[PDB]
Amino acid sequence: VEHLDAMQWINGDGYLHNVFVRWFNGDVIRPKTWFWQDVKTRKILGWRCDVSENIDSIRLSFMDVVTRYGIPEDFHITIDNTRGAANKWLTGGAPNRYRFKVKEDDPKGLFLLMGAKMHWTSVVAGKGWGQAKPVERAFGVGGLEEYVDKHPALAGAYTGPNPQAKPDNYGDRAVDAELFLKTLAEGVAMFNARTGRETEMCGGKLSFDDVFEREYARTIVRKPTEEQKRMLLLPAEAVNVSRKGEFTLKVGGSLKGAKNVYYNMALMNAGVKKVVVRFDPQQLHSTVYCYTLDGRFICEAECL
Amino acid sequence: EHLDAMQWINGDGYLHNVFVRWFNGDVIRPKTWFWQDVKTRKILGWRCDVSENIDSIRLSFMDVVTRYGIPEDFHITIDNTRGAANKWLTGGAPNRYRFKVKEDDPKGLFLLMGAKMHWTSVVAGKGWGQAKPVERAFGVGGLEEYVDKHPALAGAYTGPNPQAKPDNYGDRAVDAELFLKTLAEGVAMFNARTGRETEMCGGKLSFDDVFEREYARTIVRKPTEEQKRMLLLPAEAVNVSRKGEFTLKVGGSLKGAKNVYYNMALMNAGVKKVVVRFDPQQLHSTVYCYTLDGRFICEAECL
Repeated sequence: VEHLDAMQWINGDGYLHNVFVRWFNGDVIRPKTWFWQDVKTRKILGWRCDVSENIDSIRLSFMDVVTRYGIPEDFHITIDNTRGAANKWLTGGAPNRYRFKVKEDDPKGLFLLMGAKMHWTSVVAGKGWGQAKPVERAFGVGGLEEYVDKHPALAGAYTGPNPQAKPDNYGDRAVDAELFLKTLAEGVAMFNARTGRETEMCGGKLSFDDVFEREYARTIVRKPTEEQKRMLLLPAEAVNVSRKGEFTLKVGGSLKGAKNVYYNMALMNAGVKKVVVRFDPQQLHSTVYCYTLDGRFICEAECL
Repeated sequence: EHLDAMQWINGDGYLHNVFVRWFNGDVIRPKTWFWQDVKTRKILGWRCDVSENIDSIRLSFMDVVTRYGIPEDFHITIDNTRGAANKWLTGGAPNRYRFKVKEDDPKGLFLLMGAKMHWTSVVAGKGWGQAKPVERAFGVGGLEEYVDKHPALAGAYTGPNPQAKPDNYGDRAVDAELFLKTLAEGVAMFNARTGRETEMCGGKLSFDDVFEREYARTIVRKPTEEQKRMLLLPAEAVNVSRKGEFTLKVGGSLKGAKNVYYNMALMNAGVKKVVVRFDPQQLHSTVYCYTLDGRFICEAECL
C-alpha cells in the first residue's frame, strides 16, 4: 500500500435532496448536489447545487476545491461510474441552459491538463487503495441527510425518501432556494465539525476538521494561477460588444430571468467588436471575464 | 529578482535558407520553431514543418515540458508586437495530414498547465530584462552557422535571397530525413560550443554547462502521462472494426500511407468509434485511443 495524504485523493459523489425547493426560476424541484470529499480525512471540500444532474456542478465544485486548497503533487480524482451511476452527471446540458448559449468544450479534458488523474471505479489499483467511498453511510454523502434535509428550517418542505413525490402538492410548501443553499452550507460545515468520529483517523475523539487541519499541513500544494481558474469557468458564445464598450446577456434557463448589460472602459476604445465571456453562474449578476475570439484576456467586465 | 533556469522560456521561429524535399515530395524551405531558456540561452526544443503553424509550437512545447518538467512560476514569451509570430499562431486546415483533426486551441492548453504567456519581449513586473539577446549569435539566428551552413547541405543552400524558386533545386534539394538529422546536430552543437562570452558563461563555459549548473536548483514537476497526451493532436472519430483495429489515411504534408493499428482492449470494450491522439512523428508507430466522450482506452500500436 502507498502512503495517502490529505488532498492527495478526492472522491466525487452526487446527492438528491429529499426537500422541495422553489428554484431561482420559480420551479419547485428537488435539488441535486455534487460533493468532493477528501478520502483520507473524509472532510467535504466543496460542492455545487443545481436543478438537476450536470457536469457544470462537477466542473465548478472542482474549481472551488483547487482554488481553496491547491493542487497536490500526485492529485487523484475518482468518479466511480461502475454501474453507470454517474452517466447522468457526465452528460452535457443543452447550450440554452441559461437562455444564452454556451460553447461545447469538455471539463473532463480540463481536469487532466491541470494535473488530475481520473478514475472511474472504486479503487486505485496502482496504489493499492480501494475504499473511495466510506463503509458507514454516515461518513459518506448519505450522512448529510441529518444536517440538511432534516434541518428544522426545512421541516415543511421535507418529503423523505418518497420516490413518487408530487411536486404539485408542495407548491405553497416549498422552501426558498436562497434559504436552502444557506442551510446546505451550514449542514456541510457541521458534518465536518462534529466530534466523536467513529473513524480510524479520528479514533472516536477528533472531528474530520481536526484530522484534516493536521494532515493537510504536512502536504505540499501549488495554488492555481489566475488563468487556470478562469479556464475552469463556463465559455459563453461570443456576444457582440457595442461601441460604448458594453454587452448584454439574456439570463434565463435555470436562473432568475434577467437582462444584464456589462460595461468596462477598456472594451470601448480597444479594437474589439465581439467578445467571449467566461463566467460562473453564481457571480453572473456581478462580474464576468472577457476574451478576444482568439483567446487573449481583455478585461473584467462588471455589471451595471 | 533572480531568474531561474526553465522559469522564463522564449519562443522564436526560423525560416531556413535550404531547399528540402519534404515527405510529400514537395521541395520547400523548412520553418522551425525554437524554445529557448532565457537565463542560460540553451535551446530546449524545436519542431520542423513545411509552413508556419501553431502545431509546431504546441508540439515543441510538449517536448520541452516532457524533458524538463514544469517549474513553479512558469513564464512563456512569444513576442508578436512587430507582427512576427502572426502566421505561426494560425492553424492549418483540418486536412493538413489528410485525415481530419479537431479545431483545438493550444494557447488554452499552455494556460491550464500553469504557464503565463506574454506577447512582448519583457516580463512585466520583474527585473529580468528582455527575452531576445543582444549578440544575435546567441539567438535562433546563430543556428545558420551550425545548420544551414552545414557542409552536408551545401548543394541546396540558397543563402539569403527571398527571390529563389525551387527551380534550380528540383533535384539539388536535400532529403527531409537528412535535413532533420542535421538540424538536431546543429542545435546540439550550438548548446555545446564552449567559450561562450556571456555574463553567465564568462567566455569559458558552454550553454550546456551553465544550464546543468543552474537547472539543478530549479524545482519542477514532471507532467503526467495524461497531460502529455492532452498536448497531442486530436483526430476526428474513426470506426474501430470488430477485430479491434482501425485505419488512418495518412497524407497531406506527410508521405501517404494507409496505416492499420490494433489493440486487444478495443474488442473487450464496446467501442465502435474511437478518438485518436497522435504525434505526426510517431504516426508510423503509436497512437492513443480515447472514448468518444473522453475516457482513455489504450495505446494502439502500428501494424
